[PDB]
Amino acid sequence: MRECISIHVGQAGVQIGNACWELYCLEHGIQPDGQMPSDKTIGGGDDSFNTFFSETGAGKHVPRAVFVDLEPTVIDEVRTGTYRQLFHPEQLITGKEDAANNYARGHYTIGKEIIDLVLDRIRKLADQCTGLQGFLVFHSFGGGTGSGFTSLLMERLSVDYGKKSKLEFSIYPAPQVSTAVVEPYNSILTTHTTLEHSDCAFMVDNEAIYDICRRNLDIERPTYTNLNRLISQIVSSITASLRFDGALNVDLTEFQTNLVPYPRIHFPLATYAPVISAEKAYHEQLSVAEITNACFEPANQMVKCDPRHGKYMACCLLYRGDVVPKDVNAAIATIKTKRSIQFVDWCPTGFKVGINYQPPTVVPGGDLAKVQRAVCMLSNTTAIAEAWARLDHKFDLMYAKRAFVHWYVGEGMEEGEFSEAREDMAALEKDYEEVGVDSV
Amino acid sequence: MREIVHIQAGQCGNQIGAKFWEVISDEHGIDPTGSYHGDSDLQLERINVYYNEATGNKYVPRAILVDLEPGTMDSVRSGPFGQIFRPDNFVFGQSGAGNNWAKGHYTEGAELVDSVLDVVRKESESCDCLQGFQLTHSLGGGTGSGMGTLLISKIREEYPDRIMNTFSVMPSPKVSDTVVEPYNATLSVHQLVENTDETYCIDNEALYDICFRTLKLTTPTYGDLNHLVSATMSGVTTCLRFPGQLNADLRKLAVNMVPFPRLHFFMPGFAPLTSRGSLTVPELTQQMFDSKNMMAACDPRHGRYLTVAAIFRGRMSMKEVDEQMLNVQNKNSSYFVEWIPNNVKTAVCDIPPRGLKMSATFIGNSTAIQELFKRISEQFTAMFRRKAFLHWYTGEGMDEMEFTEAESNMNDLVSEYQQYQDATAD
Amino acid sequence: KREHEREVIQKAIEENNNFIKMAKEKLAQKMESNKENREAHLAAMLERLQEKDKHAEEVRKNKELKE
Ligand SMILES: C=C(CC(=O)OC)C(=O)N[C@@H](c1ccccc1)[C@@H](O)C(=O)O[C@H]1C[C@@]2(O)[C@@H](OC(=O)c3ccccc3)[C@@H]3[C@]4(OC(C)=O)CO[C@@H]4C[C@H](O)[C@@]3(C)C(=O)[C@H](O)C(=C1C)C2(C)C
Ligand SMILES: Nc1nc2c(ncn2[C@@H]2O[C@H](COP(=O)(O)OP(=O)(O)OP(=O)(O)O)[C@@H](O)[C@H]2O)c(=O)[nH]1
Ligand SMILES: Nc1nc2c(ncn2[C@@H]2O[C@H](COP(=O)(O)OP(=O)(O)O)[C@@H](O)[C@H]2O)c(=O)[nH]1
Ligand SMILES: [Mg+2]
Ligand SMILES: [Mg+2]
Repeated sequence: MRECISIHVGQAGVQIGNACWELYCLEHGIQPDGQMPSDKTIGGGDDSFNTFFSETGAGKHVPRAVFVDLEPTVIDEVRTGTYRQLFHPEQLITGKEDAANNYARGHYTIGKEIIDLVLDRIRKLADQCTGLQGFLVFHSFGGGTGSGFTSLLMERLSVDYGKKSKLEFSIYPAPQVSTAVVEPYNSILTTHTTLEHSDCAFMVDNEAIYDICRRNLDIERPTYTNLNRLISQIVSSITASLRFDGALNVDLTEFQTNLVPYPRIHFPLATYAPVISAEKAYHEQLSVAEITNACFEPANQMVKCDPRHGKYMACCLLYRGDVVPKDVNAAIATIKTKRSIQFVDWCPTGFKVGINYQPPTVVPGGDLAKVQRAVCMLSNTTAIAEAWARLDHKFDLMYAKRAFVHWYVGEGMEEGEFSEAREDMAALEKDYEEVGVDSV
Repeated sequence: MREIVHIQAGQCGNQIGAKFWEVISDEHGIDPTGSYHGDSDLQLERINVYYNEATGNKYVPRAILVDLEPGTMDSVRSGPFGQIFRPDNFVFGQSGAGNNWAKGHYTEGAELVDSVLDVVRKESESCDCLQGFQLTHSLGGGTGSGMGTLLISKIREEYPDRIMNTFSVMPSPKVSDTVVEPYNATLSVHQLVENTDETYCIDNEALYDICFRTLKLTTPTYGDLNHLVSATMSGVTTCLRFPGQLNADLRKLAVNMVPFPRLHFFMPGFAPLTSRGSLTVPELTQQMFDSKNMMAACDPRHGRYLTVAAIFRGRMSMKEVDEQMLNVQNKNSSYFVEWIPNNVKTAVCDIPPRGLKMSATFIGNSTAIQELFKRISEQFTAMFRRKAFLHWYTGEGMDEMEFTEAESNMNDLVSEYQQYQDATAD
Repeated sequence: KREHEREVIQKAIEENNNFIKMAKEKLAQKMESNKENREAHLAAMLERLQEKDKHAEEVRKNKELKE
């Protein structure tokens, strides 16, 4: 009951899924073969970790996940990797030809040939759930599959599973690791098409993660592996309330109630601390106050923007590890006196707190130090529209010359879909301005 | 995997094609007998792109050899790696093309094209997921120019949703004496603008100047020119042949490099280039962007870059590569169009070429390529002005309207490059 | 109050069904419109190429006449 199905789309979605499921197994004591010697409920159960893992009679704990990509080489690494025995072959779906960084190919030309099979596999997972709560969809904005196929999948999921909640982890493009000039096109197209079908989306700015890895972990040139291990810690903090239970544990859907004031305004800003190397952590024990203070440093945000130049509509603190409410309250009191936190006049100014007691863990051979306590802040700030503005500006520069548009029209798309998508983004930016203006 | 079918047509096409297969066979550990004898699994990870695996663990190039005379292909078969090619993939006639585009495109070439199309189908039908074709040819002769573009059109009819890529050798009076080459080149470029997705412009004038001025070769030979071409072709195909994130297939390369369908003519470059009678990441970067290192006789500082792909090869600091690539962009921002943000993409491959520890390959879509087409147009009009040497072509059934139409199309292409060079954002 | 309670839940059901229905129809239109557009672009490409094939035959026919 309360099961969650994860869907990982394209290279970024799949590789981040690899990092997340590896971390989940370590957090829950699940071996690479799927066995879990602590779970005495063989073949089933209603434990908290059963929201993300089903169980076979042979004692294997199987991720409630589907991996999908339009070319096979990334998922082939899952099929032969360390955690190959975790998944059954039917959960790993590949085509032969990818979307070539072209939204039109992922949504139409190539995606249409595999969408029905993907839905059949998702249905197989859903049929095993006694009370399915919804979906978590991992994908890039910039790739042709991550953009085009995700939006097709989200559209089809709304038809097949009505209003059942769909949450996103979306990889926002960064020039330091980008592979396509047309990523602004793909980002605007998928954001427009998915907007009405997503209940909540956590954007992850690759440049913000890149900068955190360079600054806080002393990594000269972060790789996807560096980025994804940090991303999985943030994803784990967000999903920890679903996979663990406790008396201070606040469910994610309760945070979601505070985080989404209007359907379209559903993009929380995530901030995570502490991100520290083992050589630096060996001296310091970072307190509740220190990690809480770090949540209001813009350098620790998952999306580059300036919340000091926006207004807050919600502020959530998700703690994990050795944390008690007494220390949280004292830390929050200090923050309110010394920090720039302005709310809109129509919402309460308090902070919503959840504490999950199992301490965080790290994958062996990683760069993050294992700490006794961590925190993820989820805030709804109007400042996150700055990320849309940067994308919208790159879109406008290219589209004014119709640069690269022929690649999309050649696959059946019309120029009207570009302008329709761009106008929706303009209205979204104006929506963020409107929500932040004082009442009368 | 994602197979590429290779075709080489005419004298120049088969000679540069043979050198390309020699170079990449060494890189992938394939000997002249087709057996693998390398020491790295990275050599075999994407070997399917260019090689079929036959019986006995042998690797056979997915290559088709075409010519209207047997001479060049006989020397290929008797060449170094002549035994690696499939014997059934040699398709040749006897009449020749006489350096006549009309003969290659309309008469003798049309006589043979169906036999070439038969072997193309067999290679394509044995592909798990064919991505497209690469053609090597010259534009100044008859077979590679006329029949090569005929092959492009006929293949495109049967594979309309596959990528068509060419390595096209542009003529120059510094290498070739024949007077009709501006005609043959202009007729060929007219076909390439319409029916190819990406074309590497291999300019014989640039190859000559590099050999003469830079390499200090007093009398450059075709072997010297083709030595530059094989190094360039190995560089620009590295992303297709080895595991990588950037431009890993023909379609992703085209989506990154071609903002408008007709402007798909690339200026390639290579570094280092120095004479034999005598390296840091910053020096590699500055050289690869220098006009002297370009394989098209165009100065990029006379125009603006639409898109650029840069590939660094060897063991080096990626952080340094990243810094130097952003350095050259910010310092020369005038020469990159502002309305295509982040238009320069960089890849790094750990395995370097045979004789170098570090190298760099440049692929530029610059509006300065119009200098190449202006040079050809100037030579074309100097002859067409006086209807000179036209009887070779009208005798094969062509009308003067086809020359006028081809000339106007290339002048239109030049105007298009100038339009986007002058375009602004604000 | 009982009739208001049944009207509320009927409204919730009708809104959910109408969201599903309109998402289903819009996607069907988009996929059909995209299918028609891409096939029309391929057809224009092949017709241009076939115009080149006939031109190759008029050239060969014109050479034969001048003999
Ligand atoms: C396959 C062949 C040769 C052949 O048989 O083709 C079928 C080949 O050359 N491959 C190379 C390669 C490069 C990129 C991708 C894949 C392979 C490489 O691995 C190698 O061996 O370079 C060769 C090439 C050289 O001749 C030479 O160039 C020439 O004189 C020359 C003459 C006419 C045309 C072109 C060059 C070469 C140059 O050229 C290069 C390429 O570096 C020129 O400026 C470059 C700087 C080099 O320092 C300098 C000066 C050398 O001095 C060096 O001692 C040397 C190497 C390292 C040679 C003297 C043997
Ligand atoms: N953080 C992170 N970003 C990634 C990763 N892989 C790709 N990206 C980003 O994703 C974008 C490119 O999209 P991809 O996911 O690689 O493309 P795709 O979804 O497979 O779609 P196609 O290959 O075009 O069919 C770029 O912005 C990359 O920086 C990853 O493993 N981690
Ligand atoms: N770079 C290079 N150019 C060549 C080579 N052979 C011929 N050419 C050029 O090709 C043009 C002549 O075309 P050619 O290949 O002989 O015509 P074809 O055999 O009938 O297709 C001339 O401009 C030559 O300079 C070669 O091996 N290398
Ligand atoms: Mg991909
Ligand atoms: Mg010749």
